[PDB]
Amino acid sequence: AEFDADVIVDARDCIMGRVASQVAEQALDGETVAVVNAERAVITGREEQIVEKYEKRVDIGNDNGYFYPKRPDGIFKRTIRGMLPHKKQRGREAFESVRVYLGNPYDEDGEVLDGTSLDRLSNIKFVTLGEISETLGANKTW
Amino acid sequence: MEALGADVTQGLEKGSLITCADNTGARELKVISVHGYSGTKNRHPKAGLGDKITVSVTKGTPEMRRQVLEAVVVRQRKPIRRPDGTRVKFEDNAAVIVDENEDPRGTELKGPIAREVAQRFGSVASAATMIV
Amino acid sequence: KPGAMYRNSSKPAYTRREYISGIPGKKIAQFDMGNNGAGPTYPAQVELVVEKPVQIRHNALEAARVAANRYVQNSGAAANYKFRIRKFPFHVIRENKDGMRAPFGKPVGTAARVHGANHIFIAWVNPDPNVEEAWRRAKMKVTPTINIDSSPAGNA
Amino acid sequence: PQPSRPRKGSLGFGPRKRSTSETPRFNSWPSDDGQPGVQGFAGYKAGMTHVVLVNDEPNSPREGMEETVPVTVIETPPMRAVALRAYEDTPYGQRPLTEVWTDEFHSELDRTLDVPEDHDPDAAEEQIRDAHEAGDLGDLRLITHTVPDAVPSVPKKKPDVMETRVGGGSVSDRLDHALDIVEDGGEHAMNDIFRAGEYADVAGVTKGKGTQGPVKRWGVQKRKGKHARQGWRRRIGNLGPWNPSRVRSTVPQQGQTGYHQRTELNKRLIDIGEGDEPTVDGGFVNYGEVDGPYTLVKGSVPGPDKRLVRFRPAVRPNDQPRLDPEVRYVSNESNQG
Amino acid sequence: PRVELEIPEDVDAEQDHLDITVEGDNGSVTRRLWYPDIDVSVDGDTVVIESDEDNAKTMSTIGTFQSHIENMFHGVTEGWEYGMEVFYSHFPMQVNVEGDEVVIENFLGEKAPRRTTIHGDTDVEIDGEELTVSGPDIEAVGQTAADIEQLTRINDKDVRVFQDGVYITRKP
RNA sequence: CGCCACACGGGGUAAGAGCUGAACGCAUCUAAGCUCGAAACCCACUUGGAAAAGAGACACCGCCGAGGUCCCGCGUACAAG
RNA sequence: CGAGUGGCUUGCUACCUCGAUGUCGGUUCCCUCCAUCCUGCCCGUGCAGAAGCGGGCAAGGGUGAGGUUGUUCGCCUAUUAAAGGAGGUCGUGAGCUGGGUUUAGACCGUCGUGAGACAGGUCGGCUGCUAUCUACUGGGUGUGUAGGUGUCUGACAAGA
RNA sequence: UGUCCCAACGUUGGGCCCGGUGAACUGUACAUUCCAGUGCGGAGUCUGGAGACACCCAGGGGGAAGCGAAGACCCUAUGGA
RNA sequence: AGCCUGUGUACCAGGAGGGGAACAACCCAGAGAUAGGUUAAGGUCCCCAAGUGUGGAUUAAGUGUAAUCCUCUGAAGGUGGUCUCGAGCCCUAGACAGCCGGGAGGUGAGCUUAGAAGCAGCUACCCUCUAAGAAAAGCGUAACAGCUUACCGGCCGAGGUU
Ligand SMILES: [Cl-]
Ligand SMILES: [Cl-]
Ligand SMILES: [Cl-]
Ligand SMILES: [Cl-]
Ligand SMILES: [Cl-]
Ligand SMILES: [Cl-]
Ligand SMILES: [Cl-]
Ligand SMILES: [K+]
Ligand SMILES: [Mg+2]
Ligand SMILES: [Mg+2]
Ligand SMILES: [Mg+2]
Ligand SMILES: [Mg+2]
Ligand SMILES: [Mg+2]
Ligand SMILES: [Mg+2]
Ligand SMILES: [Mg+2]
Ligand SMILES: [Mg+2]
Ligand SMILES: [Mg+2]
Ligand SMILES: [Mg+2]
Ligand SMILES: [Mg+2]
Ligand SMILES: [Mg+2]
Ligand SMILES: [Mg+2]
Ligand SMILES: [Mg+2]
Ligand SMILES: [Mg+2]
Ligand SMILES: [Mg+2]
Ligand SMILES: [Mg+2]
Ligand SMILES: [Mg+2]
Ligand SMILES: [Mg+2]
Ligand SMILES: [Mg+2]
Ligand SMILES: [Mg+2]
Ligand SMILES: [Mg+2]
Ligand SMILES: [Mg+2]
Ligand SMILES: [Mg+2]
Ligand SMILES: [Mg+2]
Ligand SMILES: [Mg+2]
Ligand code: NA
Ligand code: NA
Ligand code: NA
Ligand code: NA
Ligand code: NA
Ligand code: NA
Ligand code: NA
Ligand code: NA
Ligand code: NA
Ligand code: NA
Ligand code: NA
Ligand code: NA
Ligand code: NA
Ligand code: NA
Ligand code: NA
Ligand code: NA
Ligand code: NA
Ligand code: NA
Ligand code: NA
Ligand code: NA
Ligand code: NA
Ligand code: NA
Repeated sequence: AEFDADVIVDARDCIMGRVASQVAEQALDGETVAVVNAERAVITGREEQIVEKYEKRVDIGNDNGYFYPKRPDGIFKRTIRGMLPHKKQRGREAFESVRVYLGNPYDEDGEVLDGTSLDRLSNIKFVTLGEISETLGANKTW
Repeated sequence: MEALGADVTQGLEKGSLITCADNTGARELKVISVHGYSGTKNRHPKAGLGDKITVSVTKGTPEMRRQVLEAVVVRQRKPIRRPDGTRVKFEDNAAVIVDENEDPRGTELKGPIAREVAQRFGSVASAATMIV
Repeated sequence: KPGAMYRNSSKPAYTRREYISGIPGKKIAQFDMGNNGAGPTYPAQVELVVEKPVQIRHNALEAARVAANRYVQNSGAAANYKFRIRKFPFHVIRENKDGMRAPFGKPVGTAARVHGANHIFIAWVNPDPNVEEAWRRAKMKVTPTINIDSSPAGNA
Repeated sequence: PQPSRPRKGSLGFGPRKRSTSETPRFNSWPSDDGQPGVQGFAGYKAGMTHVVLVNDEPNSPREGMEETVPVTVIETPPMRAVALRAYEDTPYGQRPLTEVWTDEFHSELDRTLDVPEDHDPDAAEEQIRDAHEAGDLGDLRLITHTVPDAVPSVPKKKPDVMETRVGGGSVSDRLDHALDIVEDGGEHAMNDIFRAGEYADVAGVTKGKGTQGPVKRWGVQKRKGKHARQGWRRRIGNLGPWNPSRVRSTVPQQGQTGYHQRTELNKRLIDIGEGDEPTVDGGFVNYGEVDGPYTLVKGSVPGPDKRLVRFRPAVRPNDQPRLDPEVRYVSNESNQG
Repeated sequence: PRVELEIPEDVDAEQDHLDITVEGDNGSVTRRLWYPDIDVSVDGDTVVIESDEDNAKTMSTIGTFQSHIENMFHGVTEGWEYGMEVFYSHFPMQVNVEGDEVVIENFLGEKAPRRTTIHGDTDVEIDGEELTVSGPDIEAVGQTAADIEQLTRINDKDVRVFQDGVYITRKP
């Protein structure tokens, strides 16, 4: 609820990792960022394998635990954490001043970062974060 | 198998020595197995009323002794619950030697028999003197 | 025993029979097959060319040679062709069959050393290459990957 | 060779800790099929006695004959839906929107809540209806509560509150239905929801037994043979293998046993009556005498005498309902002796 | 590459984005034609399948799009039909169409009826021991036929002995 | 040792059975697309779960007073708590 | 004949420990692997059916009770859908047991001049410790979220 | 015949809370760990990740190659008896 | 064999610092203090200093993002997955494929054999009509029939085949 994002990024039809990479780089420069339409972000690859990885991540674990998100919500955020030294003071700060949302709760339309967009016309081997989540068993709350 | 029309508490185990309620020449029986039964680690295979068991002849005529025959549990000392909530228990544990087709190897059945046994083994039943 | 035990050319040359005894006999039956009465007067001459220096146990040779010749009976027991295995198992081989104490092994067999690109087998045939098939079955029983090469034959 | 054997106890009811609310909280509700209606009701366990019935089962070779059934008696006096709570769908699941309360409150509902003195029923009702219009209205449920005072055998007067979902035809039709119920005084009865012969899922916090050993807590064996005389009798062989070098949570250990919530599926409602017909001579042991609205549930029911139990129309029944079973006899013989 | 398909006078074909719809006296069929760098467009009188690449995988699809479209043309006009013949040896097999799904009863003495749901606007008209599956959508139809035949599939016993079942008699 | 209760059904797949279909006019279950299909996978169901640091939501009561601790009689609870 | 995978068997090596990392078997209790014995779905058949045989996916669940032997293994019996195998310090002695191995007593056989020996057999022959840390099972007290009561949500977690 | 199937309940002394009395073993340091990897090839401390708010009570002992004993086995000593 | 035993040499031992995730001996590098600068190995999407650098091509397997190595496996054998380069032959006198039509007669050749008629076996394999058409390449029949290959013509239209 209410997040003064100096920058709002739209992930729709954007390569998750390429977005995450830049979103990290900015948050570490002190920028408050909000990622919008997570459920519509995409990651290239053969769907079947891609789901095997993510599914393997949900299954990993023991008493100590290995909490892995199922919602395209977390998925994106965990993807971004992996690009920040989240256990240092600086990093945790940069990670906390960032937020990912399902769809868009703002009025403004997010911008599209350069080099993160995927042309659906010249591309068929890719997957939607949402699609991934539905397989993992999440609750399509979007 | 067909529903016995009752709830049974297996009063017998493998190794158990019961009475041979018939005139086959077999006096005593030794329970060796229980048809269709699979227990659990450490659990002694249990057999009760209306169960078709495999047996070995402990006491009787020389030619009947040591033979591995099949049979049916006709009576037990441990109580059995009938549809109306009553309990029924007998004076001993006895069974009757039977064949491949489940027909009594003998001619006559000595002593009483639980009605329930009828609903599973006709010929055995239709061979009974007293059916409680 | 496995080929992995003697397929490499990493030991010195061990061939002097004047200093070796107890050499098992070669399992290889013949080196000249087909019409050995006639000479290489054939139109077509294909060759089985090995692609990596290796050692080939007389075991492998016999099995590789039979499999091809035995198969070259798509042409008849007295067919018109001449088959040739130009290598002989000279290199003697041992095995240490005490642990590593006094481990110089005891002669257990012989193997022929083939360098990569040499032709181990040569067949002569008129435009009737069933031979090309006799060799897909031969390099099937030798360690190395092989090249089936045709020399005099532009009747493609 | 080491024979195989299934692990001891289930890992589906854990952790095995004391329950948060002595009052049960369903985490699943029936499907919205028939007409609008409250999907639940409660009461207080009293005890057990048997009843003779007419084989009702059509596929039974005994259908039509006598048959003794064990029944747990449950005092199910009326309850009161004091409010209608609305939930809105959101990117993060369902969230409570607002509530519609009443003014008529049971004399002693303030022993638990801070009863409303100023509430705007219509604004609430409006807010909801504007949500529905926008189509962000999530399911609808009623804040209800019991009247322990109606039950003499139960010492408490402080009411037990619990939210219960209302399933009905259209959302609009059941929204209204809800409001109607609340507005009155919220007063409803077991008859208004269940009918004898139907199946219901009975929730409730089991009987507590404090800390217990693995043998009883998980059903692991006792030490056998000579092993039982050596200084170990009811302790398990080992807490695990050398590696991994840690004790895995799946290994049976001592702990809090009992007083856990349990939702017991497909219980048949043998009869819903009123009076003292089911009561036993001398009085139900450690409970008292029954004489008012009650229910007769087949079999057993989690929890100890006096505990609040919760009913719900079975969510996954196996049989078809065979309404109003003929009861030829109910035993009133003393539960003492 | 670029292929041009002249649409039949009997037909109208429109297309927005990756979806193509063809309408004729026999009906309308829409299809998604999506493949890397392959543009499909309705140029007034002709449908054009074009791409800037020529590697085998592309040409492969191009050809697939072509036939796909032509099959649409054919469907909205002449249509598609598959002929089928119910056949039994001992148990009279009863095939009826009930709702949007054909039902087969008493198959091999079976008490439990066997059924399958028809696909799309496919008509399964049954007359005696003959069936006729028809529709403007070849995909739907072809599958409806196939399913029907599959519905009497048998694995448990010898097929050469147990031949009961409905089979495709005539392929469009 | 007694008694009661413990699904089905959806969704996506493996092997596999097929549809449409090209590269390769034909053919082809696959390359693009699609129909089906395992006790296995997801959901369903039970149980735990605001310490989920994005540390939640709602209603009412209260901020000089709402509610709570101690106190007293007891347990549907309990090794202390 | 040729190419491999595994790390259950056996051997090789002598890297790790001789100011000690308690032995074999069993037992108890927990997790796993698939190269699948049963159970589900399939393909082939020298597939009529029934019963099989071979093969593919699949590790969710199951895989039990006994007679001789310290045995692992294995032999044997009767049941069984089937009575699969393997890893976890040949899992598991700050858990058990102590039959075997492997002390001191003693016998027999073989060897030895002898003391005495045995990769032979045999009878007898001991199982320590109050848990600091960590781990987990359950149970509390605080602090953070920032006045109270009641009712929930559900990120995720467990299940056979 | 409770050795077992298969465990139950009960009795007494402890155990748990309170008053009083009041040790010892052990301790290079640090220490909330888990999954992998690496390393003299058997890591709470290295490396990568995961998890982890602090304190306390009881428990049964998985790990600290836990504590206890300069290894009794084996070899070596121009050792001893 | 992270085995045993030589040899030459450089290193560790006794060698810091930079890189390699960590890691005696692999890469740079041999190092008094402090200071500024420029590089070496290695690296430039983020974690993380520096390119989401340029021209061009391949790969769809997450292959791969792994110099060396106990450490990074992957082999013989297979692939109309795809890209590139070459050679021979055929083709608008119409190729390659598909579809249509034709596939005739002497004659069901002789011989054997009850029988055999393209097709059990043996021998031969001749000429007519024609734009084609075997004394028949594969099925099929008890033997016939029937179904097709070879061979010819048509439709079609561009490259095709090895
Ligand atoms: Cl976990
Ligand atoms: Cl970090
Ligand atoms: Cl693509
Ligand atoms: Cl048995
Ligand atoms: Cl034990
Ligand atoms: Cl120097
Ligand atoms: Cl990946
Ligand atoms: K040692
Ligand atoms: Mg046992
Ligand atoms: Mg003891
Ligand atoms: Mg009583
Ligand atoms: Mg009584
Ligand atoms: Mg069969
Ligand atoms: Mg130890
Ligand atoms: Mg497998
Ligand atoms: Mg498992
Ligand atoms: Mg035993
Ligand atoms: Mg061990
Ligand atoms: Mg074990
Ligand atoms: Mg010990
Ligand atoms: Mg231990
Ligand atoms: Mg101890
Ligand atoms: Mg002993
Ligand atoms: Mg002994
Ligand atoms: Mg002894
Ligand atoms: Mg703080
Ligand atoms: Mg770390
Ligand atoms: Mg020493
Ligand atoms: Mg000694
Ligand atoms: Mg001396
Ligand atoms: Mg030194
Ligand atoms: Mg930077
Ligand atoms: Mg890889
Ligand atoms: Mg390499
Ligand atoms: Na990707
Ligand atoms: Na996980
Ligand atoms: Na020696
Ligand atoms: Na080879
Ligand atoms: Na003891
Ligand atoms: Na004792
Ligand atoms: Na140990
Ligand atoms: Na399914
Ligand atoms: Na909170
Ligand atoms: Na290997
Ligand atoms: Na080994
Ligand atoms: Na030591
Ligand atoms: Na042991
Ligand atoms: Na399994
Ligand atoms: Na045994
Ligand atoms: Na032991
Ligand atoms: Na011990
Ligand atoms: Na006792
Ligand atoms: Na421990
Ligand atoms: Na040096
Ligand atoms: Na380094
Ligand atoms: Na990868």
